[PDB]
Amino acid sequence: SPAELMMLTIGDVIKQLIEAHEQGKDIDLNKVKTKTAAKYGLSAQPRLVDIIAAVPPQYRKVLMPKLKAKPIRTASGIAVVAVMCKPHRCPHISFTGNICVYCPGGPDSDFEYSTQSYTGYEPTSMRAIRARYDPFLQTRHRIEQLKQLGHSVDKVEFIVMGGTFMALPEEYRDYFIRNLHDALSGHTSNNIYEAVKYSERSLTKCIGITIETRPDYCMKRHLSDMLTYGCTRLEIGVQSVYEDVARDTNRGHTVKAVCESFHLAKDSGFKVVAHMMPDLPNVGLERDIEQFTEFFENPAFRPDGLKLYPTLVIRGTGLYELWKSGRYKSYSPSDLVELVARILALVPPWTRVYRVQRDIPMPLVSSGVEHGNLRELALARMKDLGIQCRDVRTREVGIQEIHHKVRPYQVELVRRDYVANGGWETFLSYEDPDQDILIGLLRLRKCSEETFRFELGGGVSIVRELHVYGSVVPVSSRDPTKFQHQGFGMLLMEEAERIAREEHGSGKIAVISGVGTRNYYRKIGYRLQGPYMVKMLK
Amino acid sequence: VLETSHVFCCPNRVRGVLNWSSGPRGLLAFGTSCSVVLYDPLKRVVVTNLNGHTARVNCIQWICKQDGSPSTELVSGGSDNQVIHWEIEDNQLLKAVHLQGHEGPVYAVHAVYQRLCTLIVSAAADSAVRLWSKKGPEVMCLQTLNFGNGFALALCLSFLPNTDVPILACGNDDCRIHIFAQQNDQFQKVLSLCGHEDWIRGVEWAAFGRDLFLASCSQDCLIRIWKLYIKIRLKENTFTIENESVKIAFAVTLETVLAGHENWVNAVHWQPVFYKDGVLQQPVRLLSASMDKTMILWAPDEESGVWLEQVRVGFYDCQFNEDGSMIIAHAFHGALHLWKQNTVNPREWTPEIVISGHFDGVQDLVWDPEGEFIITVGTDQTTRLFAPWKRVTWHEIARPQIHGYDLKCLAMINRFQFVSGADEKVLRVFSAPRNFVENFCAITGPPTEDHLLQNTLWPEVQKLYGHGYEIFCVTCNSSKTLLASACKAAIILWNTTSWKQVQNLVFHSLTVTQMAFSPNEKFLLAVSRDRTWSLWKKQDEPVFSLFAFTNKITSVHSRIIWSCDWSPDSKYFFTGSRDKKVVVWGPCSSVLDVGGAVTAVSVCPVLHPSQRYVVAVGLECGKICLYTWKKTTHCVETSQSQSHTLAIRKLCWKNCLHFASCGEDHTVKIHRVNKCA
Ligand SMILES: CCNC(=O)CCNC(=O)[C@H](O)C(C)(C)COP(=O)(O)OP(=O)(O)OC[C@H]1O[C@@H](n2cnc3c(N)ncnc32)[C@H](O)[C@@H]1OP(=O)(O)O
Ligand SMILES: C[C@H]1O[C@@H](n2cnc3c(N)ncnc32)[C@H](O)[C@@H]1O
Ligand code: MET
Ligand code: SF4
Repeated sequence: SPAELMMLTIGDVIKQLIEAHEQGKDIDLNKVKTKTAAKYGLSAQPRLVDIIAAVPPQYRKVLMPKLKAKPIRTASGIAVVAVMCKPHRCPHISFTGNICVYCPGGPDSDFEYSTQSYTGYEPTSMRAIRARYDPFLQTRHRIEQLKQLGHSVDKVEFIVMGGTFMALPEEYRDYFIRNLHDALSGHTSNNIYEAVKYSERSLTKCIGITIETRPDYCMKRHLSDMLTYGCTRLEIGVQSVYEDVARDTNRGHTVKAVCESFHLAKDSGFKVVAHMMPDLPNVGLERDIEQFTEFFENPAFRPDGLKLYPTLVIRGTGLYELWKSGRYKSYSPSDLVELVARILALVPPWTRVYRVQRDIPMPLVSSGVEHGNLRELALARMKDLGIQCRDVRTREVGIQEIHHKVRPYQVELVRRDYVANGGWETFLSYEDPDQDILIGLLRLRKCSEETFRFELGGGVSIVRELHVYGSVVPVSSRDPTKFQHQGFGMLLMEEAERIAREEHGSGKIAVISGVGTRNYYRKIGYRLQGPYMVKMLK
Repeated sequence: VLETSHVFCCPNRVRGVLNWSSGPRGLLAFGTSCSVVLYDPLKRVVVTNLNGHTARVNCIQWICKQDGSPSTELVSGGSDNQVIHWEIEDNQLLKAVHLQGHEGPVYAVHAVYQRLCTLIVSAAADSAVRLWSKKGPEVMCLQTLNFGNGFALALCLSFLPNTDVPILACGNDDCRIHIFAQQNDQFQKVLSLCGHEDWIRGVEWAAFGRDLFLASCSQDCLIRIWKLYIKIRLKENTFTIENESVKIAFAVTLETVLAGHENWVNAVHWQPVFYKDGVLQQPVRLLSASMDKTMILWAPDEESGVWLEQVRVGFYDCQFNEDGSMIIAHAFHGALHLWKQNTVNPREWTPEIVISGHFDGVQDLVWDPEGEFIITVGTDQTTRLFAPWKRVTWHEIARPQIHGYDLKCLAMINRFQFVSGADEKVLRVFSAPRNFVENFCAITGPPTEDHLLQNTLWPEVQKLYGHGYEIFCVTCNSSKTLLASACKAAIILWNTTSWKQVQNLVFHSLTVTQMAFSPNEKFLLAVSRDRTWSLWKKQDEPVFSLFAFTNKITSVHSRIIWSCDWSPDSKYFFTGSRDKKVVVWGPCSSVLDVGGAVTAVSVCPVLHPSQRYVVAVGLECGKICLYTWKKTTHCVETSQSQSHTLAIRKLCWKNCLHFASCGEDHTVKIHRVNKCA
């Protein structure tokens, strides 16, 4: 059998490389791959997955630095895990049989198993289908699969899929959340609070969750509810900056409610990511440019997280027939490239882009662009125009090194501030300006005069979030060279505290945190109060 | 005059919910929703149940019998800060003691038969532990202790060698062990073990001669073994303890470090000692269990300083037999695996039959017309069929389908055909595949755990639509001609062969609750959630003009109806509702109140020549009382042993005594009564 022959080649490679390691000899993996394949009469190269699949642990301890696959999965600095909710119905349908004019198949839209705004062919979708949407099974399977690639899971985070979450029966969501927390804790519980207390002392060190929603479920009741879950960031879906479009799109709400939702959430202390929807009906190209410029020029919005999704006519929706009637037309691909290139030149430095384009399978869209890759095309176009972008994701150390191999040389501090939703926002960072490469960031502001949480009443400044990018470093490990444990955060904390004490003129500092991360602040003398970590300022 | 016949269930999911009595013919004990179950492996029959604790039972614990005889005492710790002792006798209970003081759920228990003032230690979820003296009826909490934070997870008691001095080792979540000695009548923190770095997932003593070895199934994916003894070489940790003015010195140090698993190690069990015809050997067989479906029975050798592993055949625990020939474990969920060693080869093992259940909760069931097999459906998104087995003991034989969404409706069609209702707007129709039919007819003229799910699938023949929302009820007529179904505000009726609409009724305002085909196929009763009922009369596909109905006032019940049933000759119908009201119908009887919320009601298929109609009523608190009302009365009710702990769901009867008890405790109990009674 050939299979045992490849196995023998694998063992040969293993012994050669461990021998090289013992004396510290350096060898090209591909070279020995080729030589072993030739000397054993192999017609095809060996897969690296199987190469990792046989190392003994007393060597996996140190061989991973030369064995990890697709390092970009940790090139940010934090592991990411996605989970799927049970399919259900959106609330608005209470009026008529309208989900959204552009939304894909929902619970009952000619799909055996699917979800609202999801065809059902995403790898996450098949994972959920096999898992029968069970949280625990799918999360264990996914984390195991990720660890197969020899990646540290010291710090992890959770993102939840699904159409709508706030609009679900409470007992179900509590069951779901406690199952998630028990997945990392390994301790069977009975309520949310028990799972919280147990996960406090776990070692997986969860650092937060983010959920999608819509402005209807944005009153302070739901915010307090989410405070009990440790959620950090939120998704809304804006789709426009013009009220008329909403009723044109049958969205079923007002942009105003979105604006007050933004203001209230920012006052509370969460983070928010918006969704932008270019090339819409009754929208000219100049309309798109103007509205996108407005999206940052207005102090009303000035959001933090940005996501973009170009229009995609798909069978089943009303827009399918509208285009089919030859009345809704898209742009040429060059037009889209120019649009994106212009947009990227406009992003303020603090904002971070997370994704571009949808992940829908190709042979389904009546106007789907050929290119699965668009950011690269935009990059080519903006090289052609000789104008650069300043997105966070494009100036962190991880991506910049993995795509250009540039080493920071002189890192310094930088401070900026602006106004948004009435807030006195403030942004701090360490970064190297000459290469414009960034390492660490912090977002801190003064709380608004009107608030929902009385714990913030008077002399209180909230620090929304703090983060240093890079790659995962185990909490016990100190220096694999790199930049994740040099004490950088300490300086930012002390300086932010000093600013709040003097410039803010407050009297007590509060902060949101992940369930595990609380212990970190304990090292600085921060004590708990409700769901908020806090320190007295006098 | 009611006697239990068969019970089907599964243990809970949390760790440490199974145990064996250490005496010969060791009985098997495991927890459930709120009760406890005693079961034997000899004839593979549940011994009995204990309907005690009122929460998710967390951890059970047998009692040590130093003489080497079957145990008769038990310790249970449940989910609401309640720990119960149990005095077993002749397969029954004498009395139970309900210790109080804990706040959070209790998950660590250990009791020692002192050498009676038995000793109890129990750590609850409130970062605290308590110590209790039990001398006969006298019970008290000897001591209470707590930590700064975190929790303890590992608890096991011990005596100092060659004396009665008691000593405890506790494993908290702080990656180290703590020890306590009861000198001066009080347990004193003596030492700590700074071993591996993870949560402690279990500790086990083993008295080997003069010395005492220790096992630690750690979460750190490692195993470390120390040993206590009496007082170039390393630095061992020793101390002196007071004992009748004698400072006896004891020394402990590491013995070995074993590592053969990948995921977390959950449970370890020493080989229990037993008699070689009065010969008390001290074996060193050890058992291990981990997450990654791996059994390793470690063992040393004549010179094996590092213990030698053995057959790795193979989910939080694996229990071990007295002699060691048997061995058992539970799956991650639902079923469980049972292996036995074979004499021919020391490396030989064979799986063995074990009972199971829906392990979450059952919502519907059915009686086959022939009377040899019953089909049930639960919230586990499964379906199961049960039939008696010969050699008589009933056993689950098939799992016809597994469904993505939950299933909550069921109806019968023909000899192998049925229809189920789920969380969708669809109706599915199943018929038995041939292979299953021949395999069944062979048995009637022993499926294993894993072969079942591989080869118990069924085909689908139909797919029905029409309801604007998820289905909520389903039923079929006796003559097998039409069926009734309703979602959460219309009625849709389907022909059998055509599978198409026959007539649609939109009469009620709120959600439908239950249907009832008239036994003589002359009417169709409908009870809904709007405190009203409807009756529709078939004409000479005859239409179903409303023969009679009720308004908001003519209705007798003041709250939501739940159940309805006809008369054997369709003379009268009977309704039960949450307002604990019982009525007979026009109405011809007084309110037959019972003081408990009505969840289910059913009638005898045949009537006595005395015309004394009898009725079975399933209440909301697990109690099952029965009454009788001839045209113008309590007869017998269920025992404490024969009572559920949750609301009843359906009470169907045998037809050609016996009936069905489909509780919410994910248990299927069958009860027989005297034919004459
Ligand atoms: C709030 C939820 N979001 C996140 O947590 C984002 C991910 N967080 C991180 O990657 C890191 O915590 C940071 C972004 C703060 C970078 O770490 P930073 O360089 O600032 O830490 P410092 O160098 O200033 O201090 C080092 C100490 O932090 C400790 N530490 C690292 N991670 C954690 C953690 N989750 N919880 C508690 N302590 C931690 C280290 O053990 C180290 O202690 P040591 O004295 O034994 O070395
Ligand atoms: C997730 C974000 O993408 C939008 N969205 C969801 N599905 C589609 C689609 N087929 N086409 C365009 N936008 C879509 C949502 O309305 C939300 O704004
Ligand atoms: C997945 S669509 C975006 C989130 C949410 N369904 C909304 O429209 O508000
Ligand atoms: S609210 Fe969002 S998920 Fe729901 S139908 Fe509209 S676009 Fe789709």
